[PDB]
Amino acid sequence: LTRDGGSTNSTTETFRPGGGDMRDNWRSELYKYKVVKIEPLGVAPTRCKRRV
Amino acid sequence: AVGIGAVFLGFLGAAGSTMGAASMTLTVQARNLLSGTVWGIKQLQARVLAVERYLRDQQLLGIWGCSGKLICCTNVPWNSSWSNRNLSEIWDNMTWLQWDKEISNYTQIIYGLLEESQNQQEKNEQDLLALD
Repeated sequence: LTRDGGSTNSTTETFRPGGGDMRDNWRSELYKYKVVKIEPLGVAPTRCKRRV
Repeated sequence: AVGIGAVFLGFLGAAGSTMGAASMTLTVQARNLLSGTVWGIKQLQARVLAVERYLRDQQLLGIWGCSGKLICCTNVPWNSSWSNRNLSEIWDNMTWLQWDKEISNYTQIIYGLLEESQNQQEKNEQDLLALD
């Protein structure tokens, strides 16, 4: 849908169908996935020490 | 000194013989493993398949006790319910090809045992150097 850009003090808000891009049909189905990248090798302090 | 002694064979050369004699040479079987217009895609996927396999094997060896020892020992005792063989016969009687069909059932468990053993040993020595 698409709202009409109604200025000048009117209480009704009409709506109209509008096709436009083809991208929105896929955006109706990929609204639930983001892609993330793994990162290993953290580093943290603790109480141990390497012997010679 | 040596008139005629067994020099060395190619890779998989010893593989008919017994395991005791075959364990003398491993480096030959290890070295011949890395390296020695649509067709370029087939060659490139062949090469990356090769290095993918070798890297999987290196990682799987790394997560146990021995990274690059090429011969290891560890702290998991052999349960005789798997093999039911004497010690005296295996090193002087059978080949690895003969061996693999005998130990084929009990796999994929021993690997997890090695994983847990190395993990517990690492956390215990971690606690040891923690109080050190």
